[PDB]
Amino acid sequence: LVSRLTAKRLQWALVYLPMLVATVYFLVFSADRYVSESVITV
Amino acid sequence: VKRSPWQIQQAVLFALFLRELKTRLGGRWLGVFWVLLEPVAHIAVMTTLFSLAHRAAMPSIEYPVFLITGLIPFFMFRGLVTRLMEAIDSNRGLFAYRQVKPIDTVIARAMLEISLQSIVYLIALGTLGWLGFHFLPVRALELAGVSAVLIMLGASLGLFFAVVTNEIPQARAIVRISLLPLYFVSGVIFPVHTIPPQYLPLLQLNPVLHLIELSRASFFPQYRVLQGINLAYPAGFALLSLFLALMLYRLRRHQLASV
Amino acid sequence: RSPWQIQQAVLFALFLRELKTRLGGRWLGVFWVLLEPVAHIAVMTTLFSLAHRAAMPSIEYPVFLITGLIPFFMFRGLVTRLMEAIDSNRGLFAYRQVKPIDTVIARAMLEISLQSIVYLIALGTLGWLGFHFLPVRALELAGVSAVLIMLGASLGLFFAVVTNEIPQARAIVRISLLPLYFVSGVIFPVHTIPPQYLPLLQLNPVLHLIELSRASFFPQYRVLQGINLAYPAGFALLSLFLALMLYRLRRHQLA
Amino acid sequence: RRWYNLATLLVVCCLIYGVVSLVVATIRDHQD
Amino acid sequence: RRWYNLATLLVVCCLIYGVVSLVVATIRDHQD
Amino acid sequence: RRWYNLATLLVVCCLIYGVVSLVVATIRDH
Amino acid sequence: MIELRNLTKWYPTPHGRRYVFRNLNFRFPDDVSIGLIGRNGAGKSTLMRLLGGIEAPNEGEVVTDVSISWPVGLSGGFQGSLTARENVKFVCRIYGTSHEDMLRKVRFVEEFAEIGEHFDLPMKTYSSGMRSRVAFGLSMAFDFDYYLIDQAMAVGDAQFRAKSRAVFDSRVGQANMILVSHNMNDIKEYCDVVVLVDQGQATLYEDVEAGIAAYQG
Amino acid sequence: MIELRNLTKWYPTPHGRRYVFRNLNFRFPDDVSIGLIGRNGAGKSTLMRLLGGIEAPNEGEVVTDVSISWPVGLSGGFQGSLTARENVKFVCRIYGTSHEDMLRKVRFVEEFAEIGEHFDLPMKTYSSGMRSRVAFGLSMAFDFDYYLIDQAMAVGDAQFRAKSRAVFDSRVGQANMILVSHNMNDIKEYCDVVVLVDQGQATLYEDVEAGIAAYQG
Ligand SMILES: Nc1ncnc2c1ncn2[C@@H]1O[C@H](COP(=O)(O)OP(=O)(O)OP(=O)(O)O)[C@@H](O)[C@H]1O
Ligand SMILES: Nc1ncnc2c1ncn2[C@@H]1O[C@H](COP(=O)(O)OP(=O)(O)OP(=O)(O)O)[C@@H](O)[C@H]1O
Ligand SMILES: [Mg+2]
Ligand SMILES: [Mg+2]
Repeated sequence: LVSRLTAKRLQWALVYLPMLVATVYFLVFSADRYVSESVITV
Repeated sequence: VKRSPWQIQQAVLFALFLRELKTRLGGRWLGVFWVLLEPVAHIAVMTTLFSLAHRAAMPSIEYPVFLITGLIPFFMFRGLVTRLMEAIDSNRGLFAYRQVKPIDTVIARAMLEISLQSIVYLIALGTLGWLGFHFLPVRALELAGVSAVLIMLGASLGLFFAVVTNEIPQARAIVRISLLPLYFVSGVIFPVHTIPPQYLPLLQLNPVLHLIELSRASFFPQYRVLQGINLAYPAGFALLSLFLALMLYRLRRHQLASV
Repeated sequence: RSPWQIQQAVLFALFLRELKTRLGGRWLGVFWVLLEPVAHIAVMTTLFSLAHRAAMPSIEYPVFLITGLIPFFMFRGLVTRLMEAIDSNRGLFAYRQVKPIDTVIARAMLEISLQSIVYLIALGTLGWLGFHFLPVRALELAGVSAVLIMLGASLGLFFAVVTNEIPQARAIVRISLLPLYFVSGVIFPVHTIPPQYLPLLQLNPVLHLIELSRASFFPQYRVLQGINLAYPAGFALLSLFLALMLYRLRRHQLA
Repeated sequence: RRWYNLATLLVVCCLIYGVVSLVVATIRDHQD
Repeated sequence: RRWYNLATLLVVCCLIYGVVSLVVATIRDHQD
Repeated sequence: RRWYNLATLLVVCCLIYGVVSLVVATIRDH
Repeated sequence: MIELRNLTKWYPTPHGRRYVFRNLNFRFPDDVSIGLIGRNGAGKSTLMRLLGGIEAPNEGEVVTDVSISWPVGLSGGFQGSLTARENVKFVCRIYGTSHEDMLRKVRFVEEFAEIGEHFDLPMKTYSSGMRSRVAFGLSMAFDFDYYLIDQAMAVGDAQFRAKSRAVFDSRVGQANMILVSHNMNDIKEYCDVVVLVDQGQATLYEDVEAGIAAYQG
Repeated sequence: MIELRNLTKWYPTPHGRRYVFRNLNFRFPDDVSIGLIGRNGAGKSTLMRLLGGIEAPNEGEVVTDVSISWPVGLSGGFQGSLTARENVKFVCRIYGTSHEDMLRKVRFVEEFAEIGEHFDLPMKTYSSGMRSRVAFGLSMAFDFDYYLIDQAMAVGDAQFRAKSRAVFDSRVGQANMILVSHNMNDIKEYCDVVVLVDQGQATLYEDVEAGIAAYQG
């Protein structure tokens, strides 16, 4: 409950786990997208 | 039995809410009508002196709806700042019962006034709908998110000002009048599409302008948004301000209970 | 002793007490009030300098702004400081010789002296930079300034008396000082205002007083139609009479 | 943009955790 | 303008004398 | 312009030190 | 000598105007110290406010030809955020005292109020006892004939009470004493007669004990 | 059971920090009513504030395994622009009480203070001694074990003293008193032990007379 969220649970559920999953996705899974640019007018 | 601190906090918050309810909208309910007819008093003169100007600036958007979509959020922000500031000094004598912490006064003030402003927003939307104007937002979820971000930003700024200025009584006026220029630089009165471009970047430093533009963009269809206006900047501003205000209250927590 | 001597001594003591709080413990306020007008002028040199030159090229912003800023600042200071009186000396009303009118009078002398010093310093430093600083018609400028002084002191006394029952209505009055700075023509010349908007603004006596002061200061400064001294003079006289009579009415409620 | 996104997310997570911790500490202190 | 300038100088001198008298009184009272 | 960048670096370092000192005092007083 | 002339006092309330005094005629005896006693919420502070010129009666007057001190009490008469020294200086300047006499009065107040560094601090950061000491010294530093002590001595130590008794005995030949208090020993040891106010009327007891018994019962 | 463990309390003066209380390891007695005698400029009021949990010690801890009432004091403790009725509702709402006992507490507070229509008037209209009756009634309405009394009953009539004594006797055998006042007969009739503060140090006398004599000289 309210008087159960120790510093270990707060750090793990708000800092550690999201960073771990996001960095795993970014470094391992995410595919890179090249961008080609042009500048025109009529 | 032990009365766990959440119960004590909620009881103190309810008691403070009931206490400042009398002081906010008058002792005889003479202030509720004032805050009811204040927005219509604003829009009457605003359209009276700017109807043709807004018609030439942009069609397809009625001026009363454009003014309503920017007034009440700004009323929320301004009143949040003011009441959050005055809450700590309003109940100096009440800090004598071991449970009325200074943060509880500002929390109760915010929880009362956001409810009051939501009520008057609902009444204003109903009135606009009764006159045949457009009143239903196209994307209400994003509008609610922007409104929540603005509300929490205003509460954060009010708490920071309350914890800082408390030692300097004459500083309140310095930020009591500073809200009035924000009423003319946030784009609430007039659309920002007519502003000169060279003043655009410096004017974009105001997060309230970004929040107002984002809220308006979620209310009407095909509403264009200025380049460089985003939600990430107000979100970061508000989050950093809330963190800093909470830390500053934590540092000077005992000083505020000097009575 | 004679009542006049008692009043003079009370006013002197109140002035001595008020100077320390108005200025500061280390007199840091002189580092602010002297910096008070400059901070306003500089930004307007970066905003409408070219716009003003297009509007009127005969005069210059560094002098046009000063000729209307410090008088307005002094009127605003009179109104604000006289409105905050009585309460700030509420504990001092315990000696039978300190009356509520004496506090506002002493604050009036303090504000007038401070703003006159600021005016003298500003004119000196404007003449130091080579700008036009000597007034053309000094006597007319002094008369218009005295009329503005009387109007400001009257409004301050009236608001101090009338806000005793309702303190909150005091605060909005301070807020109400902000729009006047934008509508009195201090920042920008009022000749650029569209004609259908001027008659509503003619009801503001501060605009008339500022226009007349600028006319008396600069050589060949034109005055718009409907601008006169009789209307501000009558407004100031009527307001002063009403404020004094209302203070006479509530003479004992404040104490 | 991997590393900039990771750094921004790290700052945001740290700020959120600090805010939550301060809020719960403020709540907890109410005793008799 | 002889009389005009004389009147202007009169007003300026009276104002300056009043302000300097106030300053002198404050200094003398503060200096003990 | 090395001497111009020196002042900016000094300002940045001073601000970082102030923020770090404030947060470490916050942690210490916890 | 101080005489009342059918004076009535009232305050603005939503339910009406409560009459603290209604057509009061009284004559304070001369050459004696007057004990002004009464039940809670019954005069004794509006009376001393009118005696000291704090406020004027709505319909009536107080006639005197004797200098009366300001009503020193448990609160008021001083400005917060102001050093006690400069408060005494302001009070001395109000009466138009010379610089040397003003310095002498400041020194007398400082030596009477046995306060150290706190004498050079704002009056808001004062305990009740030291504020009472400063107020009593300031009141005793002026040459009056009647002193209006509004139970400001209830928060004083034995040292303060002894010093007050000594400083009053130093000038007991000419000055007098109008004191309101709910403690009884000080009233017996200072006052010579008793003035009891009950509802809107004052009554004089030439015997102290008779008035004390009437007020107690 | 109330104990003190290395308290240190100071204030942010312009001239350094004025340490009102240095390191204190005092242990209070048990099952007795304590009289805090002290003197002017001592830390009696600060001690009663700390004991009531009003402000935290700067560098100490006040361990208390018992319920201690808030300091009644002589100034403050009440909300401005409010009647005593709504103040009592606020106080009983802080403690989380049911409506029936809330109304019973309001009735008890109203009947303890011999106040008429003024009970439904703002605290400014109250006399300086009527708010003391209101505060004493509110403090005695609730159930505690150590009532902190700070010179509150110094501005009450003999009827007020009789009422306070009668109600405390009605609460005898279940609660205790910590009373600080400069009226020595009150301490003699109300307290069983004496705690004297001196230069920031608290010393205990098991006899009233010894501590009182140390107080006089
Ligand atoms: N708010 C404050 N800020 C700073 N210093 C204070 C403050 N209040 C009190 N003090 C200082 O601490 C001291 C503590 O005095 P306190 O108010 O406890 O009264 P006391 O000496 O115990 O009793 P009495 O009412 O008999 O004078 C004061 O004398 C003053 O020097
Ligand atoms: N400002 C005021 N507004 C309204 N009523 C007031 C005001 N001041 C005093 N009263 C009322 O006037 C009456 C006279 O009481 P007063 O204020 O003179 O105190 P008192 O009798 O000296 O008090 P105590 O003996 O308890 O110290 C009381 O009923 C009081 O409530
Ligand atoms: Mg009284
Ligand atoms: Mg005390």
